[PDB]
Amino acid sequence: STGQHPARYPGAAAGEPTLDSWQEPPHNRWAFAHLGEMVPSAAVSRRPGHALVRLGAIAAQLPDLEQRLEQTYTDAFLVLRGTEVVAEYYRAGFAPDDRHLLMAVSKSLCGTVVGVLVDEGRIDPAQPVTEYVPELAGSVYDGPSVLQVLDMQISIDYNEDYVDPASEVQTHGRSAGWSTRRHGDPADTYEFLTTLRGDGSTGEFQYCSANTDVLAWIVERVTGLRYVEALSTYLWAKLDADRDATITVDTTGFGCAHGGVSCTARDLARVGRMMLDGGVAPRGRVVSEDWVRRVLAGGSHEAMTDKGFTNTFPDGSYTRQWWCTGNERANVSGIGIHGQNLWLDPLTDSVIVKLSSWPDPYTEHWHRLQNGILLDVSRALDAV
Amino acid sequence: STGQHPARYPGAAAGEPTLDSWQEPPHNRWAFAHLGEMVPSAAVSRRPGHALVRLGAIAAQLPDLEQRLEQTYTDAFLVLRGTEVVAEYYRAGFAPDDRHLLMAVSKSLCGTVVGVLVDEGRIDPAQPVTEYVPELAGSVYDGPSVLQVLDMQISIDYNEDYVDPASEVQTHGRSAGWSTRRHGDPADTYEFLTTLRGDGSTGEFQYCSANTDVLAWIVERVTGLRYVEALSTYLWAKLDADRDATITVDTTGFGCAHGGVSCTARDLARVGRMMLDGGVAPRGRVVSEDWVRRVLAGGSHEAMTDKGFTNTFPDGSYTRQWWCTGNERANVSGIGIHGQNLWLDPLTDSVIVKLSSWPDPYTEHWHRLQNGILLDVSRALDAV
Ligand SMILES: NCCCCCC(=O)NCCCCCC(=O)O
Ligand SMILES: NCCCCCC(=O)NCCCCCC(=O)O
Repeated sequence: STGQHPARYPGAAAGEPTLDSWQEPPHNRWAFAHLGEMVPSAAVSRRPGHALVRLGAIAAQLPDLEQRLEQTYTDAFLVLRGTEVVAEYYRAGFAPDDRHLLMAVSKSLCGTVVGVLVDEGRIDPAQPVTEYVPELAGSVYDGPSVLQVLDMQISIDYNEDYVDPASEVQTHGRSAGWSTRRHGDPADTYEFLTTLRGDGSTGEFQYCSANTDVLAWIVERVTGLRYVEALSTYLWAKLDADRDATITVDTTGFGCAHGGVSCTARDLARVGRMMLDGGVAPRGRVVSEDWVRRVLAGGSHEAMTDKGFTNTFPDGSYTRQWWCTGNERANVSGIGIHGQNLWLDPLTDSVIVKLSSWPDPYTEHWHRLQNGILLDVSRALDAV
Repeated sequence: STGQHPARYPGAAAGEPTLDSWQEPPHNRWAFAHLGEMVPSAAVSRRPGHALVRLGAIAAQLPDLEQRLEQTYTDAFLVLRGTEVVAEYYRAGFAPDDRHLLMAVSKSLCGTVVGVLVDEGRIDPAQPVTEYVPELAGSVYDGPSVLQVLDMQISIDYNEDYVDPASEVQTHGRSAGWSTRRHGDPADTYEFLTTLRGDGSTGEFQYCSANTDVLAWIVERVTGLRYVEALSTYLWAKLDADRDATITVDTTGFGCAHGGVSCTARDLARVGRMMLDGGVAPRGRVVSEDWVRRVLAGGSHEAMTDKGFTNTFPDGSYTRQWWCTGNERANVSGIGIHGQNLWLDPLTDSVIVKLSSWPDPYTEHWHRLQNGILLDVSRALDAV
């Protein structure tokens, strides 16, 4: 068993409703107001073919930028310098206020929610995961600290290969409802997480999407809120965002913390703005100055042995669900496959959002091009 | 085979993407911007316990109205007199701008889209369904006219029993993605519709949700648009609505025309306002004066043999996806199970929206109470 989880609605039985029960009482009072959480659904637009190009005062320094964005399958691109939007691009067919899947940029949002609860003293990063989720006893998460989950420093038998059909990340996806279930698959994400094993070693970076969903599980046990609600209460609702975000949910209503958030480019930039404002958002403080400082400082360099990342960023690292380049600008970024970045450039007090759809989840080729653009744009923002 | 259908995106292969392919190119450029159409998803609120009660100047005439609304499991209630909102109620936990499933009030929206295309001469109601959807040859829809589909005057072996697990409406639901698929089930709604049979007789009213999805299929073949887009272009985008509507979609992206639309109470009222404005919406004409006149006039009384409806409304009838009471006020209503009404009161130039979640889909008990409220409210709007 995976223990207590936040009910889908007040008074709901465990795991209710399902796809087969949402029409029945008492579930239907909730379900009729939230049907998209149960059944795939399309928007019917209240509004009645060409790219929107407003690259502003970086266009002069980067004359070929639009072509570079097209070449990296850019859907939305936005540069926020201070509080001002100084450059924007949206491909034909993608509206400025359309939402876009964040993939693992989602992780950086989850880490932020954890940070809030650390500030409140409700989570102690030094404590074992099992202090908050006892039911992970006997799994690879039995022993490691919450900080080691935050920093992805746990050795896990989990192949995070995004193309291999046999990998654990595929099984993770089926458990999350991202793909069709196979016979024998875990019922939900919680169950899937309890199946994970490892050799027991910690301290070396291993990127694993399971870690983030463990963090969200911790958030749920500490707050009693569905992760979907926690993400709103502790982060999204404080941003004064233009639109709601969305997040995929599995059959229990558990939001896919590791990869399933969608939002507008402009609203994602508000998260970066909060980070560069020492953790304060328009409607109140989100996380502490100390938490932000620790994110910007980076993780242990020794732990970071991922040659892909370090080939580009020799002094790079990872902490608290953020990638830290350790470059001369000390850039830090949320990163998702197929070209998603929430990129922070503290030197110029700027945030760059790039949301894309590369044909491949991740290759050195796309990595090189994507980071080349983000660095060139950052530098174009420097005083001259 | 069910023939040509509108592609999910420009250039998409038939039936693509599926739950198992949306992450792959070329699908992912579209899917990353529309993931809720593939995977169940929750809203993450941008906004940070008690009912909202603003019953205005009908409260005096109906002092017990709030209790009557509670007793009929009312989630949202709104009265529009002319252009003015004169009464509103929303239950605790349901916000004024929350969306609510319409169930078969959805049908009246679909009929409106058909009406637009009849006005344009792109659909001739006198023509057989097969003039527009040849692939329905050999089915119960081989022979009947489009008008007979609009008026639900086709005898079909289809048990529209909302509680019986064995009924065709359940199989319809599985084909639409509302419930878990069983082995042997049709792949999608189009395929399901082609399996339907009947004795060949027409002319007598038989309420059947399959009819509305046939109408949406016709709309798609005539316009080349996904029904989701047709519903927006021909209706929703002309209303100047506060919010997008949503509609559930099956595995091909086909919107559930018969039951799957959700929207706010205030926005649904804009549809009624359009009907009482002779078919004109704020952003342009939706349907012709003649179409609206024919809806308000009612269908053939002889055809209406449903004792449930006629027990309450002896002179009642059905036409063009609207229920017509034939009462002394000539009230006409869209109706959905569990207590959804888009109720028109032309006498007072008023629209009443009631969106509910009765524990039962439909019983004489709820029917009596619901119609009692709508009639009392209508009468309270009369000059005195
Ligand atoms: N199919 C599920 C996908 C879950 C999201 C995974 C994701 O976005 N991962 C980001 C990996 C970035 C790697 C950065 C680097 O190695 O340089
Ligand atoms: N489980 C799928 C439900 C599809 C919607 C059906 C629906 O809303 N039907 C309305 C029936 C109204 C009957 C009115 C009357 O008989 O008085």
